Amino acid sequence: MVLLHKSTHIFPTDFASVSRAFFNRYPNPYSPHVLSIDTISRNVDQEGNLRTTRLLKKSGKLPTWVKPFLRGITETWIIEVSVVNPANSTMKTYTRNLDHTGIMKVEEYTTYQFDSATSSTIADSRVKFSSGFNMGIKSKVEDWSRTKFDENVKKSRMGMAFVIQKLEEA
Amino acid sequence: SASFAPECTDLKTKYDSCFNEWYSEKFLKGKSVENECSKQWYAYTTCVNAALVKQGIKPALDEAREEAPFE
Repeated sequence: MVLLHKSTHIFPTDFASVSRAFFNRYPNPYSPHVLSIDTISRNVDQEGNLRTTRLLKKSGKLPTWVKPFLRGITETWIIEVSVVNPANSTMKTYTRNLDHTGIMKVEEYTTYQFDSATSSTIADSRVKFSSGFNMGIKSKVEDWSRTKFDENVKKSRMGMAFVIQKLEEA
Repeated sequence: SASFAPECTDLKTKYDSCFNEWYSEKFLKGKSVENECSKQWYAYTTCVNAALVKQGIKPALDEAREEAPFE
């Protein structure tokens, strides 16, 4: 079983503000379940780009019906990979859960892109929910996925909004 | 902002601070590519990897680190 969702947001801000905010996303009031975040590797590659790999721990609560079948999981590790191209004002981000992969795998691609004409930063997101080990009828899995996608669209966009405002407020 | 291993948190902050200044003033202005934050990074990353060795998540991470999703 596979589900894909696409969203798009326009930050009316410059690439520097938006990217610096991405790296400084946490903590923020829209992401209380995020317990930690650590930078695993970071370096400049041969084309001038900044490659970052970060590691997040996030708490969660499964929906109740699933609970007997599972398997007592609260927390999840998430890997975050990113490339910053300063000559194009382009940032590419990819996240995914590191664990509970066999149950449910949730990948996200977000592209931040500065559009000089509109003086704004376009962020396009694609989120991929993959699940073999179906366990339960998909519709609840599909609904669970719709609910989580919609919740993280608002959470990430409000969280980024917030962080950008407060970083400029200095 | 906390590290998964609390005893690393303070080494993280000082790394982050430094990088925050390097990123905004040097990197995006196209001035610098140099890792001006050498020792903050080294201290931090040392602490964090020592913390990681005791962690079950670490082989998943080591395998994940060798994927290049923007392929």
